[PDB]
Amino acid sequence: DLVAKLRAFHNEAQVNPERKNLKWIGLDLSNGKPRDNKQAGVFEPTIVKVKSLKFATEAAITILRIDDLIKLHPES
Amino acid sequence: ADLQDKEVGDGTTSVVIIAAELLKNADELVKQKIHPTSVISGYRLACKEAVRYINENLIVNTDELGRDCLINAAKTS
Amino acid sequence: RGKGAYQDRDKPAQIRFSNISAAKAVADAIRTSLGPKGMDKMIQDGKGDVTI
Ligand SMILES: Nc1ncnc2c1ncn2[C@@H]1O[C@H](COP(=O)(O)OP(=O)(O)O)[C@@H](O)[C@H]1O
Ligand SMILES: [Mg+2]
Repeated sequence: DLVAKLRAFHNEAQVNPERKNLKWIGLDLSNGKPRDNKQAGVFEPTIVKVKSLKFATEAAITILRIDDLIKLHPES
Repeated sequence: ADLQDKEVGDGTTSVVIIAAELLKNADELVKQKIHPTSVISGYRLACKEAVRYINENLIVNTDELGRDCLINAAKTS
Repeated sequence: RGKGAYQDRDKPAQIRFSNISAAKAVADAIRTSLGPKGMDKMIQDGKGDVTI
């Protein structure tokens, strides 16, 4: 429910040009309901999200590129 | 996770969760006879647009908040 | 005329067949990693070192 409610608010912000303030809505874990996190003071550095997406994608891409594993037995 | 710690210092748990989820959902497509190159190409495009979207619509300039921004950023961590 | 050399020894034929089978096995093993739609292989050595 929380994700659906959270997604509903964000969907409205993108399709309605006059409801752009809903981009800041996140999660209020204490009460379990969406909340404007920009006003609530829940901030993160932009580099944390940006570098996370770049690094996670490359790591996922690296594993996704494999389709065959040869595991040589140890010499001992 | 170690690389994220060295170059950022935060978001270490998130990046491992996202990467595993990205791989899990990508493998579902591969099982549906979608070629991995198509999935890889799609993931690369989405990562580029996600970064572009963040830098254009989801950033807040800290000069508009003053010292309270630093405390809130520290408190959130 | 009629018949030719008997060729009593059979080992040369077996050796040739085994060589061909091994070469074909190697080629079929690495066939999947060819072309723009080819995927990579992960090889883990006896020491544990991993290469993709
Ligand atoms: N007060 C808060 N209200 C709602 N969500 C929060 C709050 N503080 C942090 N979060 C979220 O919880 C997550 C916790 O991340 P955390 O596990 O500390 O980072 P890391 O991945 O470096 O371990 C963050 O992604 C943040 O978005
Ligand atoms: Mg954290």
